[PDB]
Amino acid sequence: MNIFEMLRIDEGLRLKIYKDTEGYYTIGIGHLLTKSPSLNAAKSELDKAIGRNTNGVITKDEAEKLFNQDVDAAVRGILRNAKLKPIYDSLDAVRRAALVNLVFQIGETGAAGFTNSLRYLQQKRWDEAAVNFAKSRWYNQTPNRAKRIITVFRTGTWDAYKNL
Ligand SMILES: [Cl-]
Ligand SMILES: [Cl-]
Ligand SMILES: [K+]
Repeated sequence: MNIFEMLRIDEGLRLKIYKDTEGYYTIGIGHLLTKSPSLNAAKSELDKAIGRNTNGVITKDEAEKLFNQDVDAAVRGILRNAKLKPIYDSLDAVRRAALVNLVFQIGETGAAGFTNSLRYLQQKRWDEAAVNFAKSRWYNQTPNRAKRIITVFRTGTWDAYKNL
């Protein structure tokens, strides 16, 4: 198990433009195209992203290319965010992956907004962090996924992704 396999489990893989849990145009492995309700606008972002005139459908290889970029970007951003870097540095590799996952899903801003939960993580108060994380729109809108992430933050093990 690793960040790529983990996010591949959580985001799935679709080669045609689809809408994410929030209703936004996405493709590949959770690659958000735009928040716009315009399909054309999403298609234009996709073409820009891939570098070719696509027609809304991409190859697996292309999808993975975007995904690698996305993961890398998620990590890069964590490292440039003063609210998150210290948390990230304080964690072991498995818990860091959970944090990357969260940021990939909700964005840096959204993630850095979990100030109190992050602080408990920093203090290594596992169970308390877990309880706290659940008190959020994030958890309520995507409870299955949030549960998984939370268990990883709580235990520092990949058990929750074992079997998916
Ligand atoms: Cl991009
Ligand atoms: Cl979910
Ligand atoms: K998805």
